[PDB]
Amino acid sequence: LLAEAAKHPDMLTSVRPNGLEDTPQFKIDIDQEKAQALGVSINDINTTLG
Amino acid sequence: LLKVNQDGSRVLLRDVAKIELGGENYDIIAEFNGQPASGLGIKLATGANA
Amino acid sequence: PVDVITAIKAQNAQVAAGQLGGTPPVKGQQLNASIIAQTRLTSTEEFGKI
Repeated sequence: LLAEAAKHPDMLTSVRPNGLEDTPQFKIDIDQEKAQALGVSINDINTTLG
Repeated sequence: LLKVNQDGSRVLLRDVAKIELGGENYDIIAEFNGQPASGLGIKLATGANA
Repeated sequence: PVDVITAIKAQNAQVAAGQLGGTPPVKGQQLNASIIAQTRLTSTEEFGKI
């Protein structure tokens, strides 16, 4: 929509979003099996992290 | 994952229970002309707004 | 006193225990009745023998 709306500058202008665009994020995959194997509590993990 | 056997085995949720996209409650079944259907019963706030 | 408290919260409670063949049922069920488990206590004597 934002691309097609910039091709009609004769009856429409300044077509833009108001929010924000996608940003990089950091995913931490908590392997559950290894967490149980090593004998750590998942609650401990999430609590420490947060 | 539910538990890990010292054998080295693995006990998944699918191995003890059916996983199924169901409903919250199964008490309510609606039929239009016999044919299975759903619907919306609309009440009226005390203070119509006719 | 903690042991007493917990013993009260354990032996004097009202638990939800579903129904005998509630919804959903297998096809052809002819019996549907609610199930009673632990109910509240009602007298001095009842708390007496906790």
